[PDB]
Amino acid sequence: VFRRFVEVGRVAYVSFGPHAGKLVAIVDVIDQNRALVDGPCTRVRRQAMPFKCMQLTDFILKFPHSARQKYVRKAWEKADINTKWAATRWAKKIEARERKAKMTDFDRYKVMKAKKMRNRIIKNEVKKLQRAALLKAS
Amino acid sequence: TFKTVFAEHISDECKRRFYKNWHKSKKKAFTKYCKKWQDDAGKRQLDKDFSSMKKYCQVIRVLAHTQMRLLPLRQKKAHLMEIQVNGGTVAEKLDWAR
Amino acid sequence: QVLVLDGRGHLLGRLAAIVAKQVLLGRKVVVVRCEGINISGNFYRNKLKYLAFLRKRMNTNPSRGPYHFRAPSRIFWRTVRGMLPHKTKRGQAALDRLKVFDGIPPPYDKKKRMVVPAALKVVRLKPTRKFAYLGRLAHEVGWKYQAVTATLEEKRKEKAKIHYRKKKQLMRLRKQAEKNVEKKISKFTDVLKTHGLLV
Amino acid sequence: SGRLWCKAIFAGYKRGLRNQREHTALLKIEGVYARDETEFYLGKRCAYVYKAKNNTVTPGGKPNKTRVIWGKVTRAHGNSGMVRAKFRSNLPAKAIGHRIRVMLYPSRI
Amino acid sequence: FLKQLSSGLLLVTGPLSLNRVPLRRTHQKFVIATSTKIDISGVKIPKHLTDAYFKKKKKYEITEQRKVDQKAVDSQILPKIKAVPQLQGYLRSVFALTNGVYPHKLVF
RNA sequence: CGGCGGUGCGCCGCGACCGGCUCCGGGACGGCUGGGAAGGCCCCGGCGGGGAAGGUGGCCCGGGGGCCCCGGGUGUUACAG
RNA sequence: UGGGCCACUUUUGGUAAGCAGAACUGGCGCUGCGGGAUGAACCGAACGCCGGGUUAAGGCGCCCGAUGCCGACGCUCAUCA
RNA sequence: CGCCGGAGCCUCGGUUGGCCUCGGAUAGCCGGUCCCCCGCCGGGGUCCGGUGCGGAGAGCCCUUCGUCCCGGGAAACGGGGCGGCCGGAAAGGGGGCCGCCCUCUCGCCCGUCACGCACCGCACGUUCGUGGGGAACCUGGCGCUAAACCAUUCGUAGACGAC
Ligand SMILES: [Mg+2]
Ligand SMILES: [Mg+2]
Ligand SMILES: [Mg+2]
Ligand SMILES: [Mg+2]
Ligand SMILES: [Mg+2]
Ligand SMILES: [Mg+2]
Ligand SMILES: [Mg+2]
Ligand SMILES: [Mg+2]
Ligand SMILES: [Mg+2]
Ligand SMILES: [Mg+2]
Repeated sequence: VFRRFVEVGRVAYVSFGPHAGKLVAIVDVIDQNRALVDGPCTRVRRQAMPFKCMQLTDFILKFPHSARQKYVRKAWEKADINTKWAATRWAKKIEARERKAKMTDFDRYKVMKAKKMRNRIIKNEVKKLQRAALLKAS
Repeated sequence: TFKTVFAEHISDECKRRFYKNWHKSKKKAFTKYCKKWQDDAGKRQLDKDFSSMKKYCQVIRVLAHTQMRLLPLRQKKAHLMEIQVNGGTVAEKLDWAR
Repeated sequence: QVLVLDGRGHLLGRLAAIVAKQVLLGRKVVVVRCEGINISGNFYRNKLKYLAFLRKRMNTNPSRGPYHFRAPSRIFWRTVRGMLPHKTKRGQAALDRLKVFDGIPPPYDKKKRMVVPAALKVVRLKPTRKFAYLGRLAHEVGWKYQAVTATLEEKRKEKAKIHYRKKKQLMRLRKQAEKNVEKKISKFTDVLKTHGLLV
Repeated sequence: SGRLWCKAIFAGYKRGLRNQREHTALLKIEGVYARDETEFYLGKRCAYVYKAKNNTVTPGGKPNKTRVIWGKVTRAHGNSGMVRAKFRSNLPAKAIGHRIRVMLYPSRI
Repeated sequence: FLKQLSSGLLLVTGPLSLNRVPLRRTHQKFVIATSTKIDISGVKIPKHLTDAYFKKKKKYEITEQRKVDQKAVDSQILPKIKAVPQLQGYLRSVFALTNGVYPHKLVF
């Protein structure tokens, strides 16, 4: 059973291609494997874009199937898609990946030193929990 | 083959099988193996071996040799073969064999 | 360093090509569960292909002609051999560093197995197309250890299920421990969340 | 107190299907699988390290069994991440599929 | 890094109390420049130290002139890097390559 | 353990700048066309007059419910275009 | 030297032939080289001994250099593809 | 001659951190809860969470300059070195646990104090590794003193070997 559908108004995430990592909205369906998309508030012109480079999200904003740039923009700003996407765990994971890639040598040394102690402490408390469970089960 | 267990006493008839020249030998086959039966730790290990065979093996074959002292033939070296044991569970097959 | 690949769900030729290339490059590769390898096309087609291969035989002296191995592991090995330049020292060394098994022997039952998504049936074949199972094909051609391997594999599966349940309990306990000591370890959780190692 | 050299495999010689040019070598560096990703390694010098029977002198040490043929990464090859290397002596054919050390110090970062 | 000499060789100091690297010359090519800076502009390097100073003369003994020059420079530089947390430990550690760590993917 | 002029190093190496030949990369400037086509913003840019459906509300019927959603009917911007 | 043979188009005898006979041009013979797995005449291109670059015809799952492109659009299931 | 127990020599090369495991579906999966139902904790029912997999291999673990002073943080049940308990047969596991005789408040993270051939810009540096194989030097302990072939005989065998 399916939960995401390709209908007029659903916003989508561009996985690869020129406008990768930007959100577009389905404006009209051209054919089996081509869609008309438009990002008014996110630096994407109106263009045909294949379905293979997109991937749907759980957001739908309403406009007519042939509406204009102004109307798509006002629907976007009314829906607050930028803030909602920023809140989304999907975008949180994306930006965490970006930050980890951007991490430098000094940051790598800091992270190594910190996680050394974090793992040490958590392992000690795990041993404590194991001993508690064993004694209450014996 | 998973494991092989022999009897404590084996007659010279079957001992002849293990030598190509019985006249020149010292007849030392199984002379150090036979002690596994008369010692406490040895027979404990033997019972452990029997338990392992009981819990692991699938087919049990028994080793038996003919008695060639009851025959008019010239040769005195016994013929030793493996005879399979067919029956119920492996545990009772091994118990019957032992 | 040894590349261990789970053969269940993989396509024969595509997995074999990648294995041959890696082995030529110099890795030691072990392919495991060769009875689970699939082949595109329906079973009747595949078994007539193998029966024609079986019919190929040296008229003058069959004991010197082609050897038609029936084990699925040997079938996979022969495919890789055909993709390798096996008449040279380089090809023979490659074949030597390749190792192929049926089922999962217990040097490798306790090791994580890799997969090759470029050679998976679910990725390469259309869902409406047919396929065949190499274990069934080998059994119908003359392989004689289909049931033995199945019983040993279900034993392995039960032991692995017990281990996985234990591991699940253990790491749930670890998560509870981190929730317990979060007050103490916040000073490092924050510096990991500011560099993307967390969440 | 660790590794300061990247891992590469001497795949083979510059060749067609039926002709071999021994003066150029093909290398697989691990982790690089794209022509646009090979740019970091152009100009880096590479070395092949092997052992022999009797000793040879070493810079800053007592003689040992190790010997080295030096090279240099010239330019990329294909689309999958190959590079071309030119060694001051042609690599022996027994080194096919063995480790070639790729250094970092001819750096331009 | 402190300065570039008249022969194009970098003048590296290193803290002796940190990693036992003395006032030394290095070549610009055989180094990696990490993205970590120190506000060193408020530090004065003695003029007399140059390529003629650092060039090999001819068993090697460390001169008192070298020791006092190093003491002055190192005493000037240490407090400025003590102001950056964990920087002394980072300088004291040693860089190395481990499994799966790819130089062309990591931002230095 | 001299300065210069010329010749070279016992072997193994390194660097720098110059010139020649190549393969790439990063910037910025300008010309022409339908003296680009579309597009952006100015309340659909404003003022009037039309069109129809891949028909928005509205109204009618029905069902899935708890006022929303879905299918069909009519129609000409109304609470979309 | 005065035995020739092969190929695009034209062409005579023959049912036809890797047959037998002509015209034009180019080849092999006298000729290596890259591709057509392999081949006298097919495609590309003709050769002193080498280094760098780039191509032709043909290719880029593995043998085997190169698509390890997040290639585009369709058609096709073959128990003789 | 065989096992446990010291420097070395010759020769053969490679290599330069480990991942210790569910089964699987793909028009569907993963993790908990148990108010519930059967069965020797398991399967299911319910509900709540994630799913471009974050309980993510785009991952995790270890992360090595060293030593010397004092302080904080972490530990206190911890760190290391004896007897028992379990861990395995497809090609058998050097793992955990219990008591232990002793020892340290040293290991890890933040700071303070200086020190080490600072060998004078330069290459194969850094391991797996008491590596595999072959000769002898050697201090001891626990142990053991065979078989095959020929020659002869047999004829259930036989060209000769072989049997
Ligand atoms: Mg070495
Ligand atoms: Mg003539
Ligand atoms: Mg003719
Ligand atoms: Mg002639
Ligand atoms: Mg001519
Ligand atoms: Mg020619
Ligand atoms: Mg052909
Ligand atoms: Mg032509
Ligand atoms: Mg050339
Ligand atoms: Mg080809």
